[PDB]
Amino acid sequence: SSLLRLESVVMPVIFTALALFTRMYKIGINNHVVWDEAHFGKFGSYYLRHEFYHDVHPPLGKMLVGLSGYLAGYNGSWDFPSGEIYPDYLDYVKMRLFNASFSALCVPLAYFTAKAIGFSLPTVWLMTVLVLFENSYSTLGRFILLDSMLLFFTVASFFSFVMFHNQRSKPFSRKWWKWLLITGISLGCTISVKMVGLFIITMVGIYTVIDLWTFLADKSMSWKTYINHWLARIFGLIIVPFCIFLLCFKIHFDLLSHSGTGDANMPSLFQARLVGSDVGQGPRDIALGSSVVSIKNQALGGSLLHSHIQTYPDGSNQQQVTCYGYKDANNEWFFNRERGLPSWSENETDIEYLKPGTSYRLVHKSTGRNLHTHPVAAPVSKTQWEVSGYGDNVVGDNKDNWVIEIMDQRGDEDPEKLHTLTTSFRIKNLEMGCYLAQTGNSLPEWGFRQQEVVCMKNPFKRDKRTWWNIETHENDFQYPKTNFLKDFIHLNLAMMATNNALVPDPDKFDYLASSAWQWPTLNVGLRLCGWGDDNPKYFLLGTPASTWASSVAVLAFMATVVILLIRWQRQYVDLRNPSNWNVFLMGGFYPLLAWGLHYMPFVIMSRVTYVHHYLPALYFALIILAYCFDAGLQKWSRSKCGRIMRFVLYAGFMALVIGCFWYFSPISFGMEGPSSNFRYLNWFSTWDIA
Amino acid sequence: PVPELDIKQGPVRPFIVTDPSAELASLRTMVTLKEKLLVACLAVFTAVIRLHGLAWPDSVVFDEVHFGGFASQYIRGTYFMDVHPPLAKMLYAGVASLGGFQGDFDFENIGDSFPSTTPYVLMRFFSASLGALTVILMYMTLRYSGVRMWVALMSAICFAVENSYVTISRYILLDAPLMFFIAAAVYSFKKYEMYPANSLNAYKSLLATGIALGMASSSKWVGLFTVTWVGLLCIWRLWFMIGDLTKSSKSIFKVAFAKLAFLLGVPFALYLVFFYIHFQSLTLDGDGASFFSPEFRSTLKNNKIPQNVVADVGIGSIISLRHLSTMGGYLHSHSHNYPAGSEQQQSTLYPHMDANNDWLLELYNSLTTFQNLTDGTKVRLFHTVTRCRLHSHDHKPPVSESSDWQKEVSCYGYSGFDGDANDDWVVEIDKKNSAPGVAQERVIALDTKFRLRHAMTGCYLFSHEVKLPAWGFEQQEVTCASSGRHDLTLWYVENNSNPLLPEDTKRISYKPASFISKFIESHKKMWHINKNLVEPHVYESQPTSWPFLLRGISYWGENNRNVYLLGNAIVWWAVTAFIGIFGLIVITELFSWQLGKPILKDSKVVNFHVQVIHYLLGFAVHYAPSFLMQRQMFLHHYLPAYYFGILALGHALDIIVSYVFRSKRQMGYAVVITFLAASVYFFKSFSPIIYGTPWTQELCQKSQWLSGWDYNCNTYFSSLEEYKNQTLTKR
Ligand SMILES: CCCCC/C=C\C/C=C\CCCCCCCC(=O)O[C@H](COC(=O)CCCCCCCCCCCCCCC)COP(=O)([O-])OCC[N+](C)(C)C
Ligand SMILES: CCCCC/C=C\C/C=C\CCCCCCCC(=O)O[C@H](COC(=O)CCCCCCCCCCCCCCC)COP(=O)([O-])OCC[N+](C)(C)C
Ligand SMILES: CCCCC/C=C\C/C=C\CCCCCCCC(=O)O[C@H](COC(=O)CCCCCCCCCCCCCCC)COP(=O)([O-])OCC[N+](C)(C)C
Ligand SMILES: C=C(C)CCCC(=C)CCCC(=C)CCCC(=C)CCCC(=C)CCCC(=C)CCCC(=C)CCC[C@@H](C)CCOP(=O)(O)O
Ligand SMILES: *[C@@H]1O[C@H](CO)[C@@H](O)[C@H](O)[C@H]1NC(C)=O
Ligand SMILES: *[C@@H]1O[C@H](CO)[C@@H](O)[C@H](O)[C@H]1NC(C)=O
Repeated sequence: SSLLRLESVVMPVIFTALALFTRMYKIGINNHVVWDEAHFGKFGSYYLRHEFYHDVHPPLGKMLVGLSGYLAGYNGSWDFPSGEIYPDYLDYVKMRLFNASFSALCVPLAYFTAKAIGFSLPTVWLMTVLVLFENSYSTLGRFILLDSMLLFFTVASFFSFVMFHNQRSKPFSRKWWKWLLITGISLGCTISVKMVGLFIITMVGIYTVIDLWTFLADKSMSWKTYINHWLARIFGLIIVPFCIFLLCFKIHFDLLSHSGTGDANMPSLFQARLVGSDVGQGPRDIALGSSVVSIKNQALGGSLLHSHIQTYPDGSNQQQVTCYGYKDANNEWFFNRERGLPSWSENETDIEYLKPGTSYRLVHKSTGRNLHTHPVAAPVSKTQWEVSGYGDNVVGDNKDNWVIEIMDQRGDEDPEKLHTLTTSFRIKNLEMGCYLAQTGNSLPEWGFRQQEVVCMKNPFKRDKRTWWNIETHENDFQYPKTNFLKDFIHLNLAMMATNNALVPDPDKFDYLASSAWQWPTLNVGLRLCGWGDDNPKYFLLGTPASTWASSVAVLAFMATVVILLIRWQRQYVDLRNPSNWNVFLMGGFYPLLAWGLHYMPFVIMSRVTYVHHYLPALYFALIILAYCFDAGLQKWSRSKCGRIMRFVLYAGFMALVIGCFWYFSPISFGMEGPSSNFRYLNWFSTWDIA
Repeated sequence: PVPELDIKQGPVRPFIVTDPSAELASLRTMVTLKEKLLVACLAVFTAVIRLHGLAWPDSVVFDEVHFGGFASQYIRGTYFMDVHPPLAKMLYAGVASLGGFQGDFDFENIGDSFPSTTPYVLMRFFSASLGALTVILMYMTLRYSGVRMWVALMSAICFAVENSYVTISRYILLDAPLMFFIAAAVYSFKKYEMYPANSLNAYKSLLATGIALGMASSSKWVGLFTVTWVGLLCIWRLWFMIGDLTKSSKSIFKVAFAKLAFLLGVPFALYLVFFYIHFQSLTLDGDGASFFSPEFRSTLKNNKIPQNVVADVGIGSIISLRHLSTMGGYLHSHSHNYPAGSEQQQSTLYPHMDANNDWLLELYNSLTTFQNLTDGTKVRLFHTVTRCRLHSHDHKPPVSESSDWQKEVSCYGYSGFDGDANDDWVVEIDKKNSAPGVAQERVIALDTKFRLRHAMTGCYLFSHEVKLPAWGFEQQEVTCASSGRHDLTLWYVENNSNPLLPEDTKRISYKPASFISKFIESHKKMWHINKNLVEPHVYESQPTSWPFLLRGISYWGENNRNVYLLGNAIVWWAVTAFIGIFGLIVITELFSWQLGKPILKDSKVVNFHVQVIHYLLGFAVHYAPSFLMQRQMFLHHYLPAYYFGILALGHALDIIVSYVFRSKRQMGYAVVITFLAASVYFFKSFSPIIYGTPWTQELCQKSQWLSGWDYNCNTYFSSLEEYKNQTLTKR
C-alpha cells in the first residue's frame, strides 16, 4: 500500500543514519594507532610513496586504504608504528571515517539484502537492527582496516547473489545480466580485498553448480540455451571476478614502482625494473677475468653461490660449494679459460667478452679454487655426484670444463653473448655430461645449514632448477618490462609462501590469537590497543544478544535441515509454496552453507586466527537468526493473539539487541575510563576487558 | 542369489522397503553341501598358500623386531611405549606364552636368527592363520553382500593369492590381526545387512560387529576408520529405513539406538577392557616408561620415583625442581660451558635424579626460622654442588637462537661475594593447576605448581622439547621466556630437605595413577608420538602412489634371499582400475540419470551400485585420512582400504558374470578365469619374494615390471642349482 512505500523509503535512511552514527561517533578520539591500523595504514602509505612491498593479502583493501590516503590529504611519508600518537598533518579521522563509512554502507545493504531474501517486513527490521546494532562490526568499522571492506564486499556479494537469484524466472534479461555482472564484480572485489573471500565464491559457486545440475532437468531448455547458461556463468562468475583480481594487481604493480621493504621476494629482473634498482648495473654486463659476479638460481628457493673456507668431511676433501641467501663477500666468483689454455693474468689488455657454448672454469675470488664435480656421490641425493672446488689455474683435471648454455634472452641487446640479469644460462659439464642442478632441500649441519648442489645426468630444459643468472657485476641502459602474468603468478606464490611462514610455534603463547570455537559463545574477546588509563581503550566481541542467539540459531538450523531432510525422506511435503521454500533456500540454507564456508576453514586450518576473522561468518549466521524469526513465527500470523505475540516477540528481541548493544557500547564507543570503571560489562572470565 | 526390488507407493513417490525376507537369508548362506565343500576346498587351498614354507626365514623381518620385542615386553612385564593399541601385541604375547615363551630374546634388529627357545613359527602360525581366515571371511562377506557362488569362490581364491597379504600376514605384524578383525567387522555387518533388523540373528550380527569392530579398533587406530565406515553405512541404512513407510518410527529409533549401543558402546567397552588388560599385565617399570609423569610411574613396581618427600618447604631448603609439561625434566647445572652467548655454566633439563639437581632457596634480602614460600616470594636458586646461582643475562639462546622472545638463563655467582638482583626469582603459584588447600596458598612439594618469574626482566622460567647437543648430551634447554606457553612454564618442587624442620614432618606422595588418568595420559603419549613420528626411512612411501603399486617396501635381506612387499599387481591395478571405471560409470549414470534416461532398472545393477558404494566408501574412509596425517607411512597403510577394494572388485567380477553376460555366462566365467589365472600366475612367478625362497637373478631382473620397485636384485645366484649346495650364515 502507501504506508509500506513510506517505510520502504524513509526506513533505509533511518538505518543508514543509525549506521553513520553507530560507526562514526568516536572516530577521532583515540589518537593512537591500533590493532592492524599499524599494518594496513603502513601498506596504504606505501601506495602514496609508490614504494614496492610484500604482504599476504591481495591489494584492493590496501589500495583502498591508499585511496583514503589520497582522500585524506596525505602523502605516505609517515610510516605507521604501533601504539604511537598521530602527527598533526595526518588526519586519521578521514580514514576511520572512510572505513566506518564502508560498514555504514554494510548496514543498508543488509536492509535490502533482507528485503531480497523473502522475509516478511519485521524480519527485515530485525536483521537490519541485528547487523546494525553490533559492537563487533562497530568496533572494527572504527579503524583503518580491510576487515570492514571484506565485510562490505561479502555482504555485497550475498546481496548481488540473491538479486541474481530473484530473476531466475527470466534468464538472460537485463536484470539477470545486470546482477550477474554485479555479482562477479563484488565477488572479485571480495577476493581482492582478502584471500578468505574465496569462501563466498565457494558458496555462490555451489549454487551455480546446482543451477547447472537442475538445468539438466529442464526438458524445455534447448542445448543452445544450456550452453549459453554455461558461458554466462563462466563469464560473469569466473572470467569477471578473476579479471577484477588481475586488474587489482595491475593497479598494484603499475601504481607502486619504487623500492621499499620486502623487495627481496621477487625475481631480480622485476627488482631491476623498478626505480630503486639496487641489483642492476648500467654500462657493461660481463667479461673475461675481471668481471666479478655472484650467480643466482632462478628457481623458487635457490640463492647465491657460496664458498666458505671449510672443506668436505665426506668425500675427496675439497672446498664446500653451497648456496646461501644473503649478501656476503665470499659469494664472489669469476670466469676463467678452460683446460689446456693459459689462464687469466691481471695485466691483460683485451677485455674479452664471454662466449656461450664454450667451457670455462669458475674461479672464486677470496678463496681461489676451481668449480668442479668430483667422482664421490652427493650426501643427501645418492643418485648424482657431488660439487666441490679444487686447485687453481694449473692444478686440477679434465673434468673442470663447464660450458655456458643460453636458455633465454630478455632483449634490447645482443642475444648471442652472456649478460647480466638478461641471460638464463644453464651450466653443463663437458666430459661427464651433467647439468648443474639444485634440489632446494636442507643439508645436515656439516655445511653450516645451506642448500644442496647436485649435477643431474638427464634433466629437462623445462625445469627451473638448472637456470642461473648474473645478479651483481663488478669490474644508457633500461631493463625491459617483465610479463605481467608471470609477476602475477610469482607474487601470488610469494603470498602463499608467506602464508606458509605464518604458522606459529606451539611453544610460544600468542596472547592475541584465538581459536574458532571461541568466536561464537564469546569465550574470549580481543584487545586492540594499549590498556592505560589515558587513551580510550577498545575491545572486540559481538553483542551477546546477537551472536549467542545467532549461534544457537545456527545450531538450531543445522539441526533443522536434517529434520526437514528426514521428514522429506519420510514422505512429508514440508514447504508447499515457492515463497516459503525461497525464504528457506536463500534466507536460511545458503547462509548456513556460507556460514560453514566462512567459518569451518578457520576451525580446520593451522594458522593464526583472531576474533576479527569471524566478522563475515557471523553475518550469514545473523541471517539464519533472522530466518529463525521468519519461518519460526510465520504460523503465528493467522491468529490475532499469535499476531500480537509475534510482534512483541520481534519488538522484544529487537529491543533486546538495542539494550544489549547499548550496555556493551563503550567497548566500541571507547571506554574512556581508567579500565576499572568497566568491570560491570565483564560478565565472564577470559573476557580480558578490565 | 539376489531378489528383485520390493518398491511400494508412498503418498508422493515410490519408496523401497528395507526388510529383507528369509529367502534372502537362505540364498546367501551355506545352506547346501556343495558350498560347504567349496569353503573346505578354499580353506585347504588358503591354508596351503598362506602357511607355506613357514620358519624358512629363521631371522627377524621388518617390524617383527618392534611387535615381537613388545610381545617380549608383555611377557617380561616391563612397561614400554608404542604408538599402537595393545590387543594385537598383547595377543602375540598370549600366543607366545601359550607356546612357552619367557621373554629372554630381545628382538633387536633385522637378521637376528631365532634361538630354539622362542616360539616364532607358532606366532607366525597365528598371524598367517588369521591371514588365512580373512580369506574365508572375504568369501563369506562377499556372498553375504549378494554375489554368485562361483564368482566369490574365484575372487576369494584371488584374495588368498594376493601377495601383499601373504607378506603382511606371514610375519609378526600388526596388519594380520588388524585385517582379521576388520574383515570380521565387514563380515558381521554384511551378515547384519541380510537380516530383517528385528530378529535375534541381526542383533547377534550387531554384537559380532561390535566385538570385532572394537577388537579391530583396539589393535591399530585404522580400525576407528572401520568404526567410521560402519557408521556412515548406518547413516545410509537409517536413511533408507526412514524411507521405508512400513517400518514404524519406534522401530527406526529402536534399530538406531540398539545400533548405537552395539556399534559404539561395545567398541568403546572392548577398547577400555583391552587397555585394562594392558595396564593390568604390564606392571613392572623399565626404561620404556622414561617419558611418563611420576604419578603414572607410581603404579609400576620397582620404582625410583621419590616417595614421602617433605611437603612444607621453607627458605633455606635443598630442593629439586621438576618441569610439569615436559616429561624429561629437572633443573640441572653442571660444570660445562656453552659454545655461544656468555659461555657460562649451562642450565639443562636432565631427566634422571642426580646430586646436581639440588637447589637452595635463599632470600634476596641462615637463621633459626622457617620462612614459608608465599605467593610472591623473590628467592635465589643456589646450586649446592658447583657454587653458583641462576642467572638470566639477556644473551642468545643455545639452540633456539632465532627468538626475539625466549631470553637465555645461565649459572654464575659467588656466595656472599657476588649476589646481584639479576639472580632473583619471584615464586608465582598458579592457583588453577595446583590442588586447592595449603598448596594453593604457599609452596608444597608435589602439590603446588608455581612459576618462577625473573624479578628484573619480567620474564618467566621456560622449557620445551628441544635438547642440547653441545655439552651435556640428551639434556634439554632452560630459558627465561616472556609470553611463553603457560603449560610449558609450570614447575613443581620435589626431594626437599632442610635442617630447620623437625623429624616428625608431614610427608607427601603422588596420587597413584588412576585408570582414567592412566588411560588419557597414555593416549596423549600415543597421539604425541604418532603425530611427531618423522624419521628418514628410505623405503618410506607416499599415499598418492599406493593405488598404482610402484616402489613397494623391503623386509629382509640375508643369505642370498630377500623378502619384499609388492602386491599382486594384476589384482592391484584392477582394483584401482575399477575405482576409476566405477567412478566414471557412476558419473555417467548421474548425468545420464538426470539428463532423462532411466538408470537402475535391473536389480543386479541396483545391488551392484549399492554394494560398490558400500565398499568404495570403505576404500574412501580407510585411505583418505592417510592424506591428512603429518607422519611417515608405508605401503601397508593402503592395505585396509585395499581389502575394501578387492571386495568391490569382487562385485565387479560379479557384474561381469551376472549382468553383462546374462545370455552367455561362459564368457563371464572366461573373464574371471583369465583374471584368476593371471593372478595365480603372478603369485607363482612372484612366490620367491614373499616366502624368502630362491629365485635366480635372470628371472629377478625380468620380474621387475616397473622400475619403481627395486629389491636388491643382484642378491640371487645365477641358477637355482647353487642353492642346494649352500650353507647359510646366521647372525
Ligand atoms: C532467540 C532465537 C533462538 C533461535 C531460534 C531457536 C529455535 C527455532 C529454530 C527454528 C524454528 C523453525 C524455523 C525453520 C523451520 C522451517 C520449516 C517449516 O516451518 O515447516 C514446518 C516443518 O518443520 C518442522 O516442523 C521441523 C523443524 C523444527 C526444528 C526446531 C527444533 C530443532 C532443534 C532446536 C534445538 C535448539 C538448541 C540447539 C543448540 C543448543 C511445517 O511444515 P508446513 O507444511 O507447515 O510449511 C508451511 C506450508 N503451508 C504454508 C502450506 C502451511
Ligand atoms: C550426515 C551425518 C548425520 C549425523 C546425524 C544423524 C542422525 C541424527 C539426526 C536426527 C536425530 C533426530 C531425528 C528426529 C527426526 C523427526 C522426524 C519426524 O518427526 O517424523 C517421524 C518419523 O520418525 C523418524 O523417522 C525419525 C528417524 C530417526 C533418525 C535416526 C535416529 C537418530 C540417530 C541418533 C544419532 C544422534 C542424534 C543426536 C545428535 C545430536 C514421524 O513419522 P511417522 O511414521 O509417524 O508418519 C508417517 C509419515 N507420513 C504421515 C507422511 C506418512
Ligand atoms: C564411488 C563413490 C563412493 C565414495 C568414494 C569416493 C572416492 C573413492 C576414490 C578415492 C578415495 C578418496 C581418497 C582421496 C581423497 C582426498 C583427495 C586427495 O587429496 O588425493 C588427491 C588424489 O589422490 C589420488 O590419486 C586418489 C587415488 C584413488 C584411487 C585411484 C582412482 C582412479 C585413478 C586411476 C584410474 C585409472 C584409469 C581408469 C581406466 C583404466 C591428491 O592427493 P594430495 O593432495 O595429498 O597430493 C599432494 C601431495 N603433497 C601435499 C605432498 C604435495
Ligand atoms: C548413527 C547410529 C544409528 C549409530 C552410530 C554409528 C557409528 C558406529 C558411528 C558414527 C559415525 C562416525 C563418524 C563416528 C565417529 C568415529 C569414531 C567412533 C571415532 C573417530 C575416529 C577418527 C576418524 C578420528 C579420531 C581418532 C584417532 C586417534 C585417529 C588417528 C588416526 C591415526 C594417526 C592412525 C594411525 C594408525 C596407522 C594408520 C599408522 C601406523 O602404522 P605403522 O604400523 O606404525 O606403520
Ligand atoms: C609529506 O607531507 C609532510 C607534511 O608536513 C611534509 O613534511 C613532507 O615533506 C611531505 N613529503 C613529500 C615527499 O612530499
Ligand atoms: C606459612 O604459610 C602456611 C599457610 O597456611 C602456614 O601453614 C605456615 O604455618 C606458615 N609458616 C609459618 C612459619 O608460619
